[PDB]
Amino acid sequence: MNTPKEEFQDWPIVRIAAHLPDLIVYGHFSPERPFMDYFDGVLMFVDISGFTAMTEKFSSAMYMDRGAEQLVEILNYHISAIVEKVLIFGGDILKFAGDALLALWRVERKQLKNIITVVIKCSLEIHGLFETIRVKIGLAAGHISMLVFGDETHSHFLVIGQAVDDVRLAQNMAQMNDVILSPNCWQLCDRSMIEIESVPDQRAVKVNFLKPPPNFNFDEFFTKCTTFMHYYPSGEHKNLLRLACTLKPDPELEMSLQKYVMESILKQIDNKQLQGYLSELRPVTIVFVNLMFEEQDKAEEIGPAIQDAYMHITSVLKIFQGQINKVFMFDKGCSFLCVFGFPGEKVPDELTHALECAMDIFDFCSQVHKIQTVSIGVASGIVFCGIVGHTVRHEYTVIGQKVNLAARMMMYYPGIVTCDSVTYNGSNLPAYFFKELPKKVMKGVADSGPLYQYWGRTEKV
Amino acid sequence: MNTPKEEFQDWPIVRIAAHLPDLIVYGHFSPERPFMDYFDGVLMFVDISGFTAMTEKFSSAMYMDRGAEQLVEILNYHISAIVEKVLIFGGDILKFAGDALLALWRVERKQLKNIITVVIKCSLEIHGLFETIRVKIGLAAGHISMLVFGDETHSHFLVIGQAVDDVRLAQNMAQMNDVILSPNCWQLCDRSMIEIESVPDQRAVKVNFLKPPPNFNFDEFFTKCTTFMHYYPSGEHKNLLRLACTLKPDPELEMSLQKYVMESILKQIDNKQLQGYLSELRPVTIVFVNLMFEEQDKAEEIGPAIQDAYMHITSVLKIFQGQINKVFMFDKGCSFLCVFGFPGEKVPDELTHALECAMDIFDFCSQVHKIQTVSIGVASGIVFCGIVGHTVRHEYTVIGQKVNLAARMMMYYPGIVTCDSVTYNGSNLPAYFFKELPKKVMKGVADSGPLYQYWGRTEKV
Amino acid sequence: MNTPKEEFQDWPIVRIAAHLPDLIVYGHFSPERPFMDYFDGVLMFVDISGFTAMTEKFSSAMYMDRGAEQLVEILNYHISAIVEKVLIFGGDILKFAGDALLALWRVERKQLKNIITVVIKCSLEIHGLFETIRVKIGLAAGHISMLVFGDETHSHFLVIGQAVDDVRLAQNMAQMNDVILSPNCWQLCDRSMIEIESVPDQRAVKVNFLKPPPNFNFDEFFTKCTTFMHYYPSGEHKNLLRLACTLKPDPELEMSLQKYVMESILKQIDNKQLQGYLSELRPVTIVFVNLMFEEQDKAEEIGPAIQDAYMHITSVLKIFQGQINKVFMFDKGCSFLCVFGFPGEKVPDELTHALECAMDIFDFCSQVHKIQTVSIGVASGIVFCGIVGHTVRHEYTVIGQKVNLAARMMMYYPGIVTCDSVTYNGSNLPAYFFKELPKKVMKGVADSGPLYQYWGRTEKV
Ligand SMILES: O=S([O-])[O-]
Ligand SMILES: O=S([O-])[O-]
Ligand SMILES: O=S([O-])[O-]
Repeated sequence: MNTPKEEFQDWPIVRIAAHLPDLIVYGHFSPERPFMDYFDGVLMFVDISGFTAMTEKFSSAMYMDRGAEQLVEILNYHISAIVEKVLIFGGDILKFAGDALLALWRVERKQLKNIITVVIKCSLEIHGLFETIRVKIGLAAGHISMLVFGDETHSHFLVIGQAVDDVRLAQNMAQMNDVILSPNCWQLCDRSMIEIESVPDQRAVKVNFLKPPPNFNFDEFFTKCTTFMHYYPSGEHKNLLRLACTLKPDPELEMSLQKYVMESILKQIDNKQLQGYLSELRPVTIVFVNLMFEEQDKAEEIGPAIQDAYMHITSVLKIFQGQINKVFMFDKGCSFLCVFGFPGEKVPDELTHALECAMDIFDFCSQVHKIQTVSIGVASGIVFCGIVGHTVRHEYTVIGQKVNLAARMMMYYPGIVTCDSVTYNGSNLPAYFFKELPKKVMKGVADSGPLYQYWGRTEKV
Repeated sequence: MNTPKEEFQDWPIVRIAAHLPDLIVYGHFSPERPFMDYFDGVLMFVDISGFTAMTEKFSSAMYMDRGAEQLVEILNYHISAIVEKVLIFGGDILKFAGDALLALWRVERKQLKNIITVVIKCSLEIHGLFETIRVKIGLAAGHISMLVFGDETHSHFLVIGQAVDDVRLAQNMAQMNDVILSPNCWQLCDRSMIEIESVPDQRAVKVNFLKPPPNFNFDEFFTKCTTFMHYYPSGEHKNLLRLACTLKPDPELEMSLQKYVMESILKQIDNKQLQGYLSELRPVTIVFVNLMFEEQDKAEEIGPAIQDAYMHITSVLKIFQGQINKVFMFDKGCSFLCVFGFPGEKVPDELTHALECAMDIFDFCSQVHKIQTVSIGVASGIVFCGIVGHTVRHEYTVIGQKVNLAARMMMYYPGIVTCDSVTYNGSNLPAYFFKELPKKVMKGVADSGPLYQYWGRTEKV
Repeated sequence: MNTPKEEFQDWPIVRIAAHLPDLIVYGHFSPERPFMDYFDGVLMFVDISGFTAMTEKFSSAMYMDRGAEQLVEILNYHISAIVEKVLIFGGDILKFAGDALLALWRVERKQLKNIITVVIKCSLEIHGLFETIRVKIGLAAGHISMLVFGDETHSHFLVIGQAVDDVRLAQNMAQMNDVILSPNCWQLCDRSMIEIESVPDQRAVKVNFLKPPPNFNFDEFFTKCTTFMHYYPSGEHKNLLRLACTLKPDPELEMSLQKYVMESILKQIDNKQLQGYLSELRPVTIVFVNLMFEEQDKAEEIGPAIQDAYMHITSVLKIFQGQINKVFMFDKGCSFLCVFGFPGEKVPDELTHALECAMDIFDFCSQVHKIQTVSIGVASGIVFCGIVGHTVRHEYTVIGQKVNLAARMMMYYPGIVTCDSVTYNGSNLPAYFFKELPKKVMKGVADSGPLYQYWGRTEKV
């Protein structure tokens, strides 16, 4: 009796799970919104802005109308390598976003110390890929909250808390090729493994060297650390980068997981759209919404507020097929990256509509309990869209100078709706609906062009 | 000198052969129609109505517009496992159809006894997959006729005879998890292998246990039985589930095999249509044609009649791009499952046309020599369409309550053209073209709604 | 720590490299045009006209509208096998074209003798595939020039010189199953390896037998010959048919290589078009341009002329989306195979436009320095288009009686623009714009139909 080999199982549920972390795939939590949960872990934030800064290079005429295709190929080639390192070291890639990848090693409290060693080694081996288009790494550790929000058809998640705030602060201190540890990470780590130095005006530290004790053996140590890693591929599945590659059809699980993935990605997954259709340089309008809270580390306070904001945003976006591309925590606040124009969702008057939707969002969110400040940046132009990452772990992402610009406008012009010159000029709304703003030098931004506040239709706000 | 490994050979002829049994793939018979041939074998009929009854579940709004995709994924996951068992035990899957899969082990007469043992073991291991959405299994053995019918562009086949009648009768007696043997199967089997019980008012038996003799070794026995299995993958190809996976380009063979496969499937096979385009919940009209004969086990009588009917049906269907999805033998008669509306073949007025085509078919077939009764059921609504089965052995199939309803209408209202309320109401043909029928309780049917006879345009028929 | 296996790397750059020889893939030469380089090597020309003559068979109604699909499947099945032999013997397939495949083993001068032995063995093993739709093989050796020409967006290459002239002359002497050596090949070869015979009225020879010395071991000999083969897959990559399968993303390399590949192929490569869309029987107009030179073995003379001609041709073709499918050296001259109508590039009035473009090309090229004669053949009808060859090495190709006819018209009616009857009749240009020509018997052509000169719009040329 023959024994044929199992076939490569490429079911829709597997393909959906490539777009999600294990935190969600194996999360099994209530469908109630908001949902909050609490754990401990180590975070790694890998600043890949040096790669995504290539969007400019690839809009050159030199690329003969295949800039987007070339961009996605070269980005994925480098980002894949980072993803593989994270996964082989036992990490969960949470999100690709804010010109960064964020990864998590969730463990019980007692194991944070040893897991920090693992993550430092991983970090150093990531830097190792690119010796000779480099990255900066921040590490944090400690208490982490998770929030899941959404409605009956769509779900989003966020991780929150001081360790999350810390990991971005750490990464912002890093220079290229650095690994920076948060103060708490440094307090919790195995100091015998590493040589550090002080970072001026900061309690964060820089790892100069991982130099373990004489009798240390990393592979044996790692094996010990895998006892605490629930989903590390093992046994018959030790050849797989993710256990999620083994997922079998389960309609109730797939119904829950598809809520995290945009409809046009699901169309591709279902082989009802060409696999290359979403890689494009396309004109869009970015509406970047920032919500600041009194206290942004307290999920129990900020979770209902985000949920209420989300319900309104989604209703407003529905009317114009705008989409939410990403939600993430910034140093200050919860940010929604909304896009008007992307998977063939491109209505005419996208600009006047974008500004009107921004104002609606601004007015509603400003009256939500516990939301202290709302800030919205609106920028329009060519952006790269595509599925970025590894075959086994990837996400649809939008990258470009106008993305960056809308993000910086919402941070440098807080409490108002701002727009760029493309949007202002294109809108053909009357000019007294705007205010011309002072020029600010914004980290990452070369020549803003004139920026404007969208004051709105009436003098008396 | 290097020796690179043969590549995965995924030629069009291989892809076409996935849709056909070995009976046809390796049949090499004349292109003359009808064609009849005669052999012996063991049949297994696996009632998968418990899986296909899930079409209802998947039309819920809960499935957010991906019901068809979810349905095909979960069906294929379970049906694949059944198919693999059949193939590894040396069976030929003949058809997926009538909420069942039918499989054949063709052998010389002297080996029927030992092959029945093989098939009983297979049957028990199929039940084993689903312990903890179960199936019922009928087995028959004996003389089997095959009929191939069609024209210059299209071919269809049927297996016929008492063993075929028996295998459906056996399966209809089974409860869930049962294996029922036909009277002849029980007469021909190795009684020392099994413990049976009587089935009330029947000469069929139920297998309680396969309990072989003390010195029996199934793997050694199976190896002996493979001497008689012409196409069992072996040697260099012992890792393949089907020898047909090894087929090489051969234009004369491909011309013959493509005649069995619908044009829209061939479009997919030729990579000229997306691989997911045929998985859909779509509105159609089912026209289910049953032809009863004096004697339905005699291919030499019924073969010309079916051929003549087929020639007329196809001409009538051509005019409205209706398609024949399946042809199969029922307890009573040869049934044609015709569909109006499926691979983007959807003409307007599908309902008046469907009724007019049914009447045409009814009038012509009623005058065909040896056709004793014609019965036609017409039902319209949402049905699941898709390629169902294993990668290596699968078929386009239509599944749904309206399929079931049209099938039961043709059996419970013999000798007439009947239609459901959707069809009657939608047609906007005058009401005196119909007769409102008595309500019958039909096994498998919950609330028919009012049913109608299509009497036709004139009072005097 | 797990070690997952590298995935099958199917990047766009790899897929582009399948369409090109190693000569270009690893060429790294200046982007300046024309570019010329000089080397030595052995050439093999494999006449596959016996396969491509099947286009006629596959336009039969017997193939039910899948002639093109069946043709490409059967062609690729046989041509793949030839390609694998060439590659495993260390050859570089340069082009698929002129009903032939051309391959090159580039080596330093001192190794030509031993490499000829390798190529003769390869040739004999190619014939071996088809014992029991056969091929003819010519071999040449010696000095070879390469020319690369084009503009900022498109590139083409040619190999030139007496060895190239020789390899076609050798192949034209061959009968089926023959291997014919050019005079220089025979002068340079290891005469102890082979038994030859004279070819009447020729200094070329026919290989009767490869009968090496008593102590000869081909595998050991081949291993020695691989020292001189720069890109022979080896070591960790000894399982690959081409090193080019290992190419990694590199935007500057991909920008250079995509210039050799038509835009519609790049669309497929980018998964923005179905993989089967370019296999078709379609009506087109072939415009076959031949340019003859005083001295066609001297790249330094003919290279600027070809470049100047190319610049004009491309400008003329642009206006009507005509494409250049192939450029190659014929016994006499440089030929451009231009096509009007192929990857959905089909403008109305294709015929009057084709004739007007031919005349433009004829008038311009006739005034180019060093171009001695221009001849253009114009023929219109159904042709097979598709990607032909092996997965790892293949090219878009057009095949058909009208291709053949336009090629023979340009050779048998030199110095003029000629067209077939389909073109003349269809154009609805006045009849005095043409001259009806004497009938010539053209090798390969059965019934021309009447042929015409396109004299043009005025009496006085
Ligand atoms: O989920 S992280 O963007 O706050
Ligand atoms: O071929 S079986 O449906 O009678
Ligand atoms: O490149 S060969 O056609 O002269």
